[PDB]
Amino acid sequence: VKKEDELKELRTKTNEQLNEEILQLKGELFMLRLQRSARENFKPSDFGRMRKRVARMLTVKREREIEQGVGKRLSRKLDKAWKRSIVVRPPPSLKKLQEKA
Amino acid sequence: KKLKYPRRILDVYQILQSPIITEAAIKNIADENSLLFTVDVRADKKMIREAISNFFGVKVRKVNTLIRPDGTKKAYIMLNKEYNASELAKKIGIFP
Amino acid sequence: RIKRWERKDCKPNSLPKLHKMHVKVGDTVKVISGGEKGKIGEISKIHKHNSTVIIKDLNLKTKHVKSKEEGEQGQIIKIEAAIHSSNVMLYSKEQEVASRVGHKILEDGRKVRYLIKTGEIVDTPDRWKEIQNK
Amino acid sequence: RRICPFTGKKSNKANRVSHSNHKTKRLQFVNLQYKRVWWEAGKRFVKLRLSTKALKTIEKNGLDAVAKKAGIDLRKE
RNA sequence: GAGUUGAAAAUAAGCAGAGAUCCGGAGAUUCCCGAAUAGGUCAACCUUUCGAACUUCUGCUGAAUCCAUGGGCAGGCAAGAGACAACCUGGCGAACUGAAACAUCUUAGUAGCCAGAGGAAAAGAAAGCAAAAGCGAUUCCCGUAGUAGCGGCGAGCGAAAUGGGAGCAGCCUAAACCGUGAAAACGGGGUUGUGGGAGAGCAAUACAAGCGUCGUGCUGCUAGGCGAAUCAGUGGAGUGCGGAACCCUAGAUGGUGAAAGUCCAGUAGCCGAAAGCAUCACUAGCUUAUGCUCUGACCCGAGUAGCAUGGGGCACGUGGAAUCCCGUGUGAAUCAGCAAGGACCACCUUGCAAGGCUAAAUACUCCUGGGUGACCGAUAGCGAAGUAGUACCGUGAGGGA
RNA sequence: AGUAACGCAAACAUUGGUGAGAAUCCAAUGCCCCGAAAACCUAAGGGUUCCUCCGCAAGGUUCGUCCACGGAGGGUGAGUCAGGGCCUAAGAUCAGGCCGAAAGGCGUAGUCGAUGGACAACAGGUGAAUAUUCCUGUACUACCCCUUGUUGGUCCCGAGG
RNA sequence: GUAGAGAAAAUGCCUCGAGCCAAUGUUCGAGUACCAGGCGCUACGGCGCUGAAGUAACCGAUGCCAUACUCCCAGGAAAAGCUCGAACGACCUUCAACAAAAGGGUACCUGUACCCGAAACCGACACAGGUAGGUAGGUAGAGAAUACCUAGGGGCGCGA
Ligand SMILES: [Mg+2]
Ligand SMILES: [Mg+2]
Ligand SMILES: [Mg+2]
Ligand SMILES: [Mg+2]
Ligand SMILES: [Mg+2]
Ligand SMILES: [Mg+2]
Ligand SMILES: [Mg+2]
Ligand SMILES: [Mg+2]
Ligand SMILES: [Mg+2]
Ligand SMILES: [Mg+2]
Ligand SMILES: [Mg+2]
Ligand SMILES: [Mg+2]
Ligand SMILES: [Mg+2]
Ligand SMILES: [Mg+2]
Ligand SMILES: [Mg+2]
Ligand SMILES: [Mg+2]
Ligand SMILES: [Mg+2]
Ligand SMILES: [Mg+2]
Ligand SMILES: [Mg+2]
Ligand SMILES: [Mg+2]
Ligand SMILES: [Mg+2]
Ligand SMILES: [Mg+2]
Ligand SMILES: [Mg+2]
Ligand SMILES: [Mg+2]
Ligand SMILES: [Mg+2]
Ligand SMILES: [Mg+2]
Ligand SMILES: [Mg+2]
Ligand SMILES: [Mg+2]
Ligand SMILES: [Mg+2]
Ligand SMILES: [Mg+2]
Ligand SMILES: [Mg+2]
Ligand SMILES: [Mg+2]
Ligand SMILES: [Mg+2]
Ligand SMILES: [Mg+2]
Ligand SMILES: [Mg+2]
Ligand SMILES: [Mg+2]
Ligand SMILES: [Mg+2]
Ligand SMILES: [Mg+2]
Ligand SMILES: [Mg+2]
Ligand SMILES: [Mg+2]
Ligand SMILES: [Mg+2]
Ligand SMILES: [Mg+2]
Ligand SMILES: [Mg+2]
Ligand SMILES: [Mg+2]
Ligand SMILES: [Mg+2]
Ligand SMILES: [Mg+2]
Ligand SMILES: [Mg+2]
Ligand SMILES: [Mg+2]
Ligand SMILES: [Mg+2]
Ligand SMILES: [Mg+2]
Ligand SMILES: [Mg+2]
Ligand SMILES: [Mg+2]
Ligand SMILES: [Mg+2]
Ligand SMILES: [Mg+2]
Ligand SMILES: [Mg+2]
Ligand SMILES: [Mg+2]
Ligand SMILES: [Mg+2]
Ligand SMILES: [Mg+2]
Ligand SMILES: [Mg+2]
Ligand SMILES: [Mg+2]
Ligand SMILES: [Mg+2]
Ligand SMILES: [Mg+2]
Ligand SMILES: [Mg+2]
Ligand SMILES: [Mg+2]
Ligand SMILES: [Mg+2]
Ligand SMILES: [Mg+2]
Ligand SMILES: [Mg+2]
Ligand SMILES: [Mg+2]
Ligand SMILES: [Mg+2]
Ligand SMILES: [Mg+2]
Ligand SMILES: [Mg+2]
Ligand SMILES: [Mg+2]
Ligand SMILES: [Mg+2]
Ligand SMILES: [Mg+2]
Ligand SMILES: [Mg+2]
Ligand SMILES: [Mg+2]
Ligand SMILES: [Mg+2]
Ligand SMILES: [Mg+2]
Ligand SMILES: [Mg+2]
Ligand SMILES: [Mg+2]
Ligand SMILES: [Mg+2]
Ligand SMILES: [Mg+2]
Ligand SMILES: [Mg+2]
Ligand SMILES: [Mg+2]
Ligand SMILES: [Mg+2]
Ligand SMILES: [Mg+2]
Ligand SMILES: [Mg+2]
Ligand SMILES: [Mg+2]
Ligand SMILES: [Mg+2]
Ligand SMILES: [Mg+2]
Ligand SMILES: [Mg+2]
Ligand SMILES: [Mg+2]
Ligand SMILES: [Mg+2]
Ligand SMILES: [Mg+2]
Ligand SMILES: [Mg+2]
Ligand SMILES: [Mg+2]
Ligand SMILES: [Mg+2]
Ligand SMILES: [Mg+2]
Ligand SMILES: [Mg+2]
Ligand SMILES: [Mg+2]
Ligand SMILES: [Mg+2]
Ligand SMILES: [Mg+2]
Ligand SMILES: [Mg+2]
Ligand SMILES: [Mg+2]
Ligand SMILES: [Mg+2]
Ligand SMILES: [Mg+2]
Repeated sequence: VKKEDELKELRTKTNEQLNEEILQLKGELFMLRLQRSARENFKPSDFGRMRKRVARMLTVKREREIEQGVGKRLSRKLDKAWKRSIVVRPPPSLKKLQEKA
Repeated sequence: KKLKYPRRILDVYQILQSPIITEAAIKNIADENSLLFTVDVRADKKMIREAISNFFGVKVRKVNTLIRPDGTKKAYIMLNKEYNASELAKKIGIFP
Repeated sequence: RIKRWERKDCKPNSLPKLHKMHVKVGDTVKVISGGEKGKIGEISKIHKHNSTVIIKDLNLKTKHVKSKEEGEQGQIIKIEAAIHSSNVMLYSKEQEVASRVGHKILEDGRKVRYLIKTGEIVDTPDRWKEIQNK
Repeated sequence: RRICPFTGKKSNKANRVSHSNHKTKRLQFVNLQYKRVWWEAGKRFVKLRLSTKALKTIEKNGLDAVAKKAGIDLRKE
């Protein structure tokens, strides 16, 4: 029942909110990748959950863009654009808990 | 003049793949205050410096890349003298 | 191990080809063929490629296990081997009879299984929830 | 190529025969010339390769008929 | 409709009757190389001012030069480009071989190579056959027929018309003339052959026939589902054997410890599609259309036909050599014409070249789905039942277990 | 046929050690050979053969505890060294252009193309396996930053080199 | 400096300059570096500790100055960085650009292991063979020949 919920949640947001959300997620994915190698116990299931969550987000993004009427080429140009302007920020998830500590 | 294009188009969150933990690296940490990170082959030094400078919030002196015979980039990140290595070692879960 | 040609058959998309078979996990069955013939039991594991089922007290095989850990200590264990799904018939405990199995529709908007030598329904509405909690 | 633009003539594939009947591959060619022709409606010359039959046809029908049937624009020539 | 996270166990965690894994339809993403296409390169990289290069398209701009051409700038999900077994069309086009040698001839317009397009291609709506009787576009099969012929009259090559079948389908345009212009163009009219059309007058008018967005329709395909009927005995196992029963619109098939109509998956039979695809019907609409009389003055596809030469191809080798198609050179006639009827001329018959386009019957298998097999069963069958175009060999084309 | 051979006529010897097993593996002591190499390093090439631990089926012309062999796990760090972000030679491709049954051939600007031009780093130390690369010392190029000083600078073009 | 269409250049006339060149050398770098030994441990492998003197003469290059000379005929690469500069064209313009001496800062990809007079490349082999370049110690010797040696590396993967 989580899938349906999450999708309803997704389809109701704005574009900037989606972007931001995506970034935060990718970062958490990073920190997760760190834990794997640290051999600190964690949940295998988490990679799947997160990665796929990101998938769903991007899907929705592109799907709206299609209604706007934009092509594949325009898509990929605006994509290079957005991946250029990406700056890393520390994941709010587990890095902010080592900024506070 | 224009926007500064990064050498390639990558997605920064995938470039630092992981710390390499073996007997070798740990004493590099001890001596040189330098972390050891397997990174994406397609990834450069300027991208690694921004990535780690922002991510763990440390100023980094110098980065040295490498390419294994297996085609996996490996990066020595030697931090400044101010920020200790072993700090980030306990922060990440690498135990010297 | 596996004889290279006895491996799992495949679809173009790499997933194995499953035999559709007539029994579920929690079921009680009686064994028609084999040395285990006549015995009654309940089903534990089921493999949908070979079409083979495993039943707790039946088809016991005596397996030697060598545990070498700092000493040599061996073990003689009795395990259960799979037995082909076409050797078993669904068993009714009530009128105490093994039958074939048809499908039938319930007014709930449901589709279930029944024994055709009685008309006794098999599947209980909470069955999956009954086995999950086990 | 050895082709006339205007009449679309091709070199023709023909045997040279001897008195002894022995045949041989040979080529007969279009008779081509590099001519300047007068174009009245452009008030100017046009450099071309032409078969001579083309030259004829240009005398008979005027240059523009020929060029229009052949689909070649005298400005771009 | 129950368990699941490829082969592929094990471990770790998840996801799951508010329906997972799974199956089908439509979308999404698709790094780098490759047509490769921002520029470069030693394919799978580098450099970047981040760009689909170039050719067509739309717009702006406007060299030598007045109009123009070229060039410059910009727009644009942007037409093409590449790949593709055999079949097919076009272009180039051999030789060994046969002739008991060989040169004309044969092999053969075959192989190969290049280019091109399709699911078929090509051909195709009589300037055709025929013979004094008739046919009525093209293609393909049978037959005529190894007949007529051709041929160092050697080796050899080899028709057609009548006749039988498969399959059927006929259409657009140029010119005369009338409109618009200075043109070049555009719009109407007009398309046929025992002649048509333009011209000039008088009649008929409504049905018929052909094409087709949109859409519930019909059917089929792409997931599926329901589906009859058996027991015990016999030495590892029974489907075999002996002994009892039953189903059949189902006794196809595969599996099962051992050969099964009745154990499993199935089969007959019967149900099923939100989405996409396909053949069909309908579908507003779009198209066309007749009839007679007078007029030889106007048109009826020109560097064409023919002629002279040089060849090619037609079964037909220059021969008496028609018909067909090409180099060089000359060069007509418009229906009171012109071409064909195997030199040529007369007469009659048949037809209307120099503008296009068109379905089916036929060819084929890199394949897809069903089916069968007096087909193979590990030296066989594909080169390959395991890393198979792999290992290995070769600078490379290539060889290849 | 258990025959020929075991790949130079630099040469081995002994004592210990490991080990089920030693002419062959390790160490020590002698002896002997090369030394314009049989030394150290770098181009090309090879491609993980390098290092450690385990192994001794096959490979090794005998042996084998060993190995360039097999199994697991590691290892190559650069503003200055070598190439690329610079320039051109031979040569290659070649927009337009000329020619050619087709494929293509010639050819101009352009662009490629080092074996050459241009261009900045050395000593010591660490070191199972890297070091002009990591560490400590002094260096040097190219950019950016500030102060000051001027107002035109940039490319195309003309030249010296 | 002038002159010619003439900025720089080339070219012609006028003028100012006795020094110039570059290996090498002195000094800093550079010493509490390095190192003979000495002390102590030995897992007896290696390790911690303290360290004297550190100059002179004579041989002498095939290396350096050096494209320096002298001679010869067979007459001995191009382009960029670099230095200089008016007109023509294009573009950019004020705290914008350029010019300078200090000061701080900043630092693109790819190779990097090992072998390389070879048991690892090329010779089908752990094959008496081939494979560009660099470095060039001692005694004798004309010598990079030869003989015997250092550094360093070896005793030729069958023996008796
Ligand atoms: Mg290190
Ligand atoms: Mg990448
Ligand atoms: Mg590097
Ligand atoms: Mg086995
Ligand atoms: Mg896909
Ligand atoms: Mg490119
Ligand atoms: Mg290219
Ligand atoms: Mg204009
Ligand atoms: Mg003008
Ligand atoms: Mg124009
Ligand atoms: Mg354009
Ligand atoms: Mg094509
Ligand atoms: Mg092609
Ligand atoms: Mg095709
Ligand atoms: Mg012949
Ligand atoms: Mg011959
Ligand atoms: Mg013969
Ligand atoms: Mg013969
Ligand atoms: Mg067909
Ligand atoms: Mg066609
Ligand atoms: Mg007709
Ligand atoms: Mg007709
Ligand atoms: Mg017939
Ligand atoms: Mg018929
Ligand atoms: Mg007909
Ligand atoms: Mg009409
Ligand atoms: Mg007639
Ligand atoms: Mg008549
Ligand atoms: Mg009329
Ligand atoms: Mg069923
Ligand atoms: Mg049944
Ligand atoms: Mg029985
Ligand atoms: Mg029986
Ligand atoms: Mg069974
Ligand atoms: Mg059985
Ligand atoms: Mg059967
Ligand atoms: Mg059926
Ligand atoms: Mg008439
Ligand atoms: Mg003619
Ligand atoms: Mg004559
Ligand atoms: Mg003639
Ligand atoms: Mg002929
Ligand atoms: Mg003839
Ligand atoms: Mg004819
Ligand atoms: Mg005839
Ligand atoms: Mg004739
Ligand atoms: Mg011809
Ligand atoms: Mg006429
Ligand atoms: Mg006729
Ligand atoms: Mg006509
Ligand atoms: Mg004709
Ligand atoms: Mg016609
Ligand atoms: Mg046609
Ligand atoms: Mg065999
Ligand atoms: Mg075989
Ligand atoms: Mg056999
Ligand atoms: Mg023998
Ligand atoms: Mg003998
Ligand atoms: Mg003997
Ligand atoms: Mg002997
Ligand atoms: Mg021998
Ligand atoms: Mg030997
Ligand atoms: Mg010696
Ligand atoms: Mg050596
Ligand atoms: Mg060495
Ligand atoms: Mg090398
Ligand atoms: Mg190996
Ligand atoms: Mg070794
Ligand atoms: Mg062995
Ligand atoms: Mg041996
Ligand atoms: Mg041992
Ligand atoms: Mg090894
Ligand atoms: Mg050149
Ligand atoms: Mg060329
Ligand atoms: Mg060209
Ligand atoms: Mg050129
Ligand atoms: Mg270059
Ligand atoms: Mg060089
Ligand atoms: Mg350099
Ligand atoms: Mg460089
Ligand atoms: Mg080393
Ligand atoms: Mg050093
Ligand atoms: Mg440094
Ligand atoms: Mg020092
Ligand atoms: Mg500097
Ligand atoms: Mg210059
Ligand atoms: Mg001057
Ligand atoms: Mg002056
Ligand atoms: Mg001067
Ligand atoms: Mg002296
Ligand atoms: Mg000399
Ligand atoms: Mg020398
Ligand atoms: Mg000289
Ligand atoms: Mg100016
Ligand atoms: Mg200046
Ligand atoms: Mg190195
Ligand atoms: Mg090295
Ligand atoms: Mg040897
Ligand atoms: Mg050797
Ligand atoms: Mg050798
Ligand atoms: Mg000497
Ligand atoms: Mg002497
Ligand atoms: Mg001497
Ligand atoms: Mg010597
Ligand atoms: Mg020695
Ligand atoms: Mg002996």
